[PDB]
Amino acid sequence: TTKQICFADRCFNFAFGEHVLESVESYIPRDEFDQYIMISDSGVPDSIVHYAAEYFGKLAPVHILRFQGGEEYKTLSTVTNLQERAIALGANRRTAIVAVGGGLTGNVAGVAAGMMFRGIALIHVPTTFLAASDSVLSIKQAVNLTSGKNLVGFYYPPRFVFADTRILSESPPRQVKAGMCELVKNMLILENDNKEFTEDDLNSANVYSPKQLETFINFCISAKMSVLSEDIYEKKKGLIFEYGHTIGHAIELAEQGGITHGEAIAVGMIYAAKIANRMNLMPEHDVSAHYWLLNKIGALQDIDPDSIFHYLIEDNLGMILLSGVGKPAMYNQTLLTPVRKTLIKEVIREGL
Amino acid sequence: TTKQICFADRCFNFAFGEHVLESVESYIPRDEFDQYIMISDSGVPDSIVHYAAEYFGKLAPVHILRFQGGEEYKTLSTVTNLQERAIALGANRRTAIVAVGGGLTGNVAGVAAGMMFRGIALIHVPTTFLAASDSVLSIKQAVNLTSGKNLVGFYYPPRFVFADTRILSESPPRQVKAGMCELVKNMLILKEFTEDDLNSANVYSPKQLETFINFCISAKMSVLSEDIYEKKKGLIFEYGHTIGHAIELAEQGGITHGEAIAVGMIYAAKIANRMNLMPEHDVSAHYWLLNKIGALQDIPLKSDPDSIFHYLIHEDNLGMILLSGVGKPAMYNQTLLTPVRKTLIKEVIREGL
Ligand SMILES: O=S([O-])[O-]
Ligand SMILES: O=S([O-])[O-]
Ligand SMILES: [Co+2]
Ligand SMILES: [Co+2]
Ligand SMILES: [Co+2]
Ligand SMILES: [Co+2]
Repeated sequence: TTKQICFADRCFNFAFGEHVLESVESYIPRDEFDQYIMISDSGVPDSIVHYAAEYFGKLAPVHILRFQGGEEYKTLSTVTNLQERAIALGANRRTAIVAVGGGLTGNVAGVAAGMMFRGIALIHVPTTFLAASDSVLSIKQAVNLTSGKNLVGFYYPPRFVFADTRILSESPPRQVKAGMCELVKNMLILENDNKEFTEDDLNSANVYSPKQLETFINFCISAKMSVLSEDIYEKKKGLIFEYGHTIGHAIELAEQGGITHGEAIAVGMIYAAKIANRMNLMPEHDVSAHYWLLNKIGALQDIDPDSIFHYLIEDNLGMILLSGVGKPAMYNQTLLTPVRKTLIKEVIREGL
Repeated sequence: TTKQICFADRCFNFAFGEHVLESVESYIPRDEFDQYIMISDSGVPDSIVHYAAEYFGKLAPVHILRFQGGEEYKTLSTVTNLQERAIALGANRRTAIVAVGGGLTGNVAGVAAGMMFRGIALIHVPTTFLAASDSVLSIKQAVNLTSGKNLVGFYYPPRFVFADTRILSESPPRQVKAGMCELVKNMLILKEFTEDDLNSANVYSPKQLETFINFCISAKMSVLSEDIYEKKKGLIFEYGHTIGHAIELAEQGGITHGEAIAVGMIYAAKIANRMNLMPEHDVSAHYWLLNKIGALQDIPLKSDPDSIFHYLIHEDNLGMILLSGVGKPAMYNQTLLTPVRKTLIKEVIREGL
């Protein structure tokens, strides 16, 4: 399948299906770029990197640049190093950066492509379900600073995106689950009575066929772009995709790598549902709907309050809340509702 | 004086006059920012930095951050270090970055502000005539790689610009001249003053500089308001820069950017005339205007033509921005880039001036 993705006036074609790379020659004219710099962090399977290089090499010369994976290396220093090497290889304004890997690779290659000559073509080849169904449907780019995660970056759109569903269907279950957590998030914050799948199609083992993931990806494209096509910087209505992230982010940090971003956001939504309830916004029934749906994908399986609350850090803190399933709660014509710090800490204390 | 400058829908106020900072409060609202992080490379006079910190401090807490000046330090590494220090001082989205200095500081602070939290406020306080009348009238930001200058960067507009003309009128004549060369360029490619107000000593009153600044704003923005990336009609501001930049590099710092561009313009005019595109009377106009600001007087040209050729090309044609006459750009294939035989370029570089 191929969908046109537009962020304001900047669009790109997103192809996703089995062996999509075996057809890059049908989406990209051979005269478009004169070279491809393939960037992939070490945590990415070589077989995939070499597989992708073989097909892009049919359009023009390909040069593979690998770098040390890990959140500790996602820095401007790594970007600079990749840029220096890209230039030594003869990179120019006709060269295209091909990011093959997950979210970490996407961000590093994204910042690199956005700064070279003040901006060259970025091509995403997502190897994880989270990157293919969520991060690739966002033009935010960023790397870390010694003092914080993703504190430096900017907005930069890609020119092409290719997601191989065969590769995705063979990625580990837990990694697939992290993306499914964000999909359930889309189901909770948006109203949609016309999906190509039901909750009966969700499984806790998180093992799907190529076609089943294709359907999931198609659903996320429709969900996010129905909003982000206009709110390109995700500062208005786009803030809705931040559901579960306020406390989720803090929990993710507190666990120090023990849980995925998806699992953290899942617990974050539940805590957000309870909070909305304690504040007279959301009926208890909708709270249960959060547990029910998340258990269907086994989000709460592989899962200190003071620690969590510390990372989180006036008596109030803004949160994206819902009055009910598919119904975001507004405040001053904004999606940010001020919430009592003492209430947030109490809910975190009660737990799941 | 205050002028509203707009690159497409991104606008900012540019105030300039004597002690414009001493009245910053009437230019910026009290609750606009909760903190000001002053960035200034080491080559900038301490008196100016502390002077600017005193007045911005009347609006909110001010922290001064310095860094090693010099082209060697205009890198992403230097930017990263400034970003870490700003964070350690509690920088946030309500914080404003104040760049006090010339082009070097402008670019370093610019890249820093543009990336923090994916973009925070950038305020320029140009300390050189060249920065105040030309570089801050461009939203290009960039730093260098070990393999090339300005290879990494992006486009990022400021929120406010303040040019204290008292400070500018006390800056060194050779510094003033470099910006004056760009002002002459503007006069040739496209005012409240005449050629009579130009002097070769390059010493001017705050008032005269205010008039020059107004002219440059009006001239550049008449084109850049729409060509924000300077990739089309905006290429006209590269006049004299094709060979000029090669010469500047070849001289390794012996000559200022302005001086290099002045020589580059003389060469472009001769080339335009030799290609039957520009009358001799127009060529002479170039020497006349440039001699009034004493741009061709000194010029310690030491490098050899081969070195200049090398930095210039590292095919029998190179593209140049040429004129058919004073104020009349030469168009080619609906572009401002006219193909020029290497033959003519090497000849003019070899003969000098
Ligand atoms: O975590 S969101 O619900 O503010
Ligand atoms: O240097 S400009 O005249 O091409
Ligand atoms: Co997320
Ligand atoms: Co400077
Ligand atoms: Co210049
Ligand atoms: Co230009």
